[PDB]
Amino acid sequence: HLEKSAVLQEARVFNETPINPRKCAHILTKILYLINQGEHLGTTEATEAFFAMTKLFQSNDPTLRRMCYLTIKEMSCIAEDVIIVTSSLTKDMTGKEDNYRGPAVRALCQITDSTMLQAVERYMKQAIVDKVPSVSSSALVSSLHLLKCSFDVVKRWVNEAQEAASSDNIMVQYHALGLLYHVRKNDRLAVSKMISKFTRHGLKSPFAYCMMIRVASKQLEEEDGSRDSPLFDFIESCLRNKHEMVVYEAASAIVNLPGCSAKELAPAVSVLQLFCSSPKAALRYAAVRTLNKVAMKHPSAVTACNLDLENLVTDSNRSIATLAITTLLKTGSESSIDRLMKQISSFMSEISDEFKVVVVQAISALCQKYPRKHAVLMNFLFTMLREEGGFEYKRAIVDCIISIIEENSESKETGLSHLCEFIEDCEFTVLATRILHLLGQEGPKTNNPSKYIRFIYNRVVLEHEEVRAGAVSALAKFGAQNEEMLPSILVLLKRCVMDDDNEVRDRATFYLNVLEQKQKALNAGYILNGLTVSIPGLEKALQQYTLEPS
Amino acid sequence: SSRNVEELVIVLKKEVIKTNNVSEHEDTDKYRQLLVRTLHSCSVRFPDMAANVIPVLMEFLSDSNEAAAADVLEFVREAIQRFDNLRMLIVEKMLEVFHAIKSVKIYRGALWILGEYCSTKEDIQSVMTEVRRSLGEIPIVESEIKKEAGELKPEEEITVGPVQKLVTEMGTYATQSALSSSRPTKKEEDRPPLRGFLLDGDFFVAASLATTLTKIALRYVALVQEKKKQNSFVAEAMLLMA
Amino acid sequence: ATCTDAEFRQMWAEFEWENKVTVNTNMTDLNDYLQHILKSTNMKCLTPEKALSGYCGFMAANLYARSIFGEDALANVSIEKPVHQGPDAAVTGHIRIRAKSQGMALSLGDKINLSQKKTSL
Amino acid sequence: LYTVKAILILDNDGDRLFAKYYDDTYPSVKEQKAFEKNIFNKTHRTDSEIALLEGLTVVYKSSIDLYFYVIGSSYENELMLMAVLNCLFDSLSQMLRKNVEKRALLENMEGLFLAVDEIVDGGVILESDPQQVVHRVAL
Repeated sequence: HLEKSAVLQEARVFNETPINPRKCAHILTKILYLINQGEHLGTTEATEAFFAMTKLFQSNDPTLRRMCYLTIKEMSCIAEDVIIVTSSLTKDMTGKEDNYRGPAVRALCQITDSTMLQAVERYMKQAIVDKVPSVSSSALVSSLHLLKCSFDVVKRWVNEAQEAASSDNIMVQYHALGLLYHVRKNDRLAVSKMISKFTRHGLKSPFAYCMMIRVASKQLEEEDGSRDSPLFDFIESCLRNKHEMVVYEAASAIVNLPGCSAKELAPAVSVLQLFCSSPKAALRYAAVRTLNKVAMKHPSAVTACNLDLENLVTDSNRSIATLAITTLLKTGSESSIDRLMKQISSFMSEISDEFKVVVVQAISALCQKYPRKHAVLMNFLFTMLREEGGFEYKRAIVDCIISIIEENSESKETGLSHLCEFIEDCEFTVLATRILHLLGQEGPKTNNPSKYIRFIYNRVVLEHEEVRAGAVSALAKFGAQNEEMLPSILVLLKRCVMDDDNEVRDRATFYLNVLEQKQKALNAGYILNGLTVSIPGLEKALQQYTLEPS
Repeated sequence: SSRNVEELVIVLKKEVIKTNNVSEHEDTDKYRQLLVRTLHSCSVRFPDMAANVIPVLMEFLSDSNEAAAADVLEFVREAIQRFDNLRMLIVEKMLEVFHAIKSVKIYRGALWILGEYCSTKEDIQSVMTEVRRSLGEIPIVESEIKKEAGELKPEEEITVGPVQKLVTEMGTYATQSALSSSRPTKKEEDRPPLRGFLLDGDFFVAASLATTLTKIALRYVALVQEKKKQNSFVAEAMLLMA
Repeated sequence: ATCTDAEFRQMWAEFEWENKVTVNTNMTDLNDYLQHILKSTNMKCLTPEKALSGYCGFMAANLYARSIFGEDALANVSIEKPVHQGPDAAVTGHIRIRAKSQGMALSLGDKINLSQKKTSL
Repeated sequence: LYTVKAILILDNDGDRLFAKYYDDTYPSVKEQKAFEKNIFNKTHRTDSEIALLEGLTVVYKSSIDLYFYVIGSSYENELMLMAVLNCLFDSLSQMLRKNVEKRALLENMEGLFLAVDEIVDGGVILESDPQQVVHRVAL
């Protein structure tokens, strides 16, 4: 839209005599536009524009005042001698009307630093108590920013902050309780007093409930001195107000870590609280869930199941379907795994691209996470190899192989061997590296290595350096571990492929010379099974968890 | 030509990447690399070409993009395996572009030249060390540095790390740990089979032509002759695709 | 129709041949039952994809045909004839098969077992 | 104190007609635009009050040539976020004196900038009452 240089420059006239509220306000709008449209200010011109604007604060017009608040915050850090604007902001801030009140405190407090903290306090105390949400909330968020510059000034405001807390007005309360918790904190106990005061109350403020739930979620029994229960009579453990997010947050914490135990009018150990909200619209997403629950996610899992499972199967909408998979995943557990695996199998049919990779990873990942046998995990890992053939990667060769050598290795190599029949060079560097690494390392007597060798031999020709280099070194280790093997090593290595390419040659010259020429003290030593280059954890399963409902 | 070799070297000199003309250089790494290998295969074929190839290869390097050096270093290092202590001269040129780095290839190749060539030079702690504490992509770097870094003459270098510091380094880079060249970039090796261990065992006689890395480095795996694709690539890289 | 190693290789790459079966009576080499049967499902055993030695030496045939079915047909017959202390399944061969949508792949897979008819009226 | 991660009002490509970042996670244009393109690609051509992108619940709506965004946490739900998104749509409409399209926003770039800052303040929900925002802002 605009050019940052021209607009930053023409702003310098304010610094002199011209104040023209219309022109300057426009020029300011343009600054906000340069940022908004996406541009970056030049520092000299910015510094100049900032000193100029402060003159403009003399003229009190509500649109010009507004421009001035956003522009000084954005230009504050890329400007010098900004301190002059504090006075002008205080002058504005005391002026009655929400346009000035709220927006000024926020602009002022952002620029304000511990020296300046003292100045804003009278005006701040007046602005915080307001049940007019703009002035009070802006002043409450403003105080949060100020805790950094100077803690002590902000702390004095705890009384005004508390005063706002008593509102049932959603903003004034959300901001008031949230801010207070941050402010008054010198020990757990004083914050806990602040929370108990509001705690017995059936708010109509969902945001306050939410911010507070978080403070509350841990068992607090020192709220306002002491009390005999972790009790929260505001939805956290109670269900005084129904509204699917608040209900979900509260229900997952309380069930197996009581914020209070179950009440007839407020389940808080029982699985119920989520579930009564569970059949719903788009809204259902919070409601349908789970997490924790008594004693497991599984009795819980059954309720909600109709909802999560029908959307997940039906909707090939990304937005719905994602909520449906996350919701299935949540109602899941060790038990649930039979059900979870069929659904996840089914899911890729709706969204099949990355989502395909993810379901074939998920079915394996779930089998590793939630035990349906380690073998089945390998069998799923074969299905992943089959379906994608390339969205397995390098980290997969290391993870599959390490995981495999817990039990599967003879089978895995063999499966891999079959899998290698796929596609000669589009199968990728990685599969060839897996059959190669596994055939090298196991040294098949489970199947004849000759199929494996014949399969790998073709793949190497037309695939990347790293695998061809891999293939010579593996062969060498394969030699040292099994005597039998040496004749195949020689036909393979003399070839222009497994040696005498580039990287492949260098490694080969070394690996070959050590096997061929040298004692093989070194070769022998080197093979301890013929293992991978690193043994990490089991990476796939967490990756897969986030990746599927994206 | 002589066979094909003579006129292929001339022809390759024109095609392969330089600082001379930027109508014959390109920042796509495989094509550049292939072109280095085609020029270089002529030497492997016929001797006369070795003498022509090495100075042209140094011009290839002079481009001084991370990648441009990289491709250059990768073939020339193969040529040295063929051409034992004949390309001593190149090492000093080859180090130069090793410092600005964003790729694997440059590290691999450079570490191999500088490594094999150590008797000739004495720079090596200084050159290697900027890279060893620099980043880019380093998987395959490990493999190539592992067999490579110590080599040739036991104590014939020194800048603040003699050839022995290099063997120390060479071992750390392979899979060990050691303060030397301000630590290596990575240690964890390339593709699963390769590992550190063979070379770690090795360097019986510390980076010296005997029966160590140096031996391997100054020798070429199997037969290497002609354009039968044994350290060769079979004519000029562009004609071959067809 | 027939292929050379380059055409076979190109087609391998071109479309998948992961599909395999193991066919009994592939105990024998490429030349004997397997060629004759493969011939009748208008196929032919051409070039190799093998890598033989003292540990390796499955017989490998690269097959081709160009079926009047809108597909080609290709396969590799690997004959698992022991050249190791641990064979796959001993004598027998696993035929890795394809066709262009693998609708003739299957024909290759079973028509390399057995095949004979006679009457004597 | 935090609900809203960011607010974006995007054309039907995901490019920045507007975004104002109530996160500190996008200040540079390249990344602010990337974010915008990212959220628009998931959420768009499937209108609901839910989307899950980047592990965060994204609440969105649409108009003729814009998709309107609130991104917030996913420990919540659509409805909490939706109240911000409804304010965002509504307040801009009443403010500009015309419904949110690319044309209304461009028509009054100033009304749009000011109105959004009143709705979200550094990721806390400052205001959510459309009426309040509009009176609060002066064109």
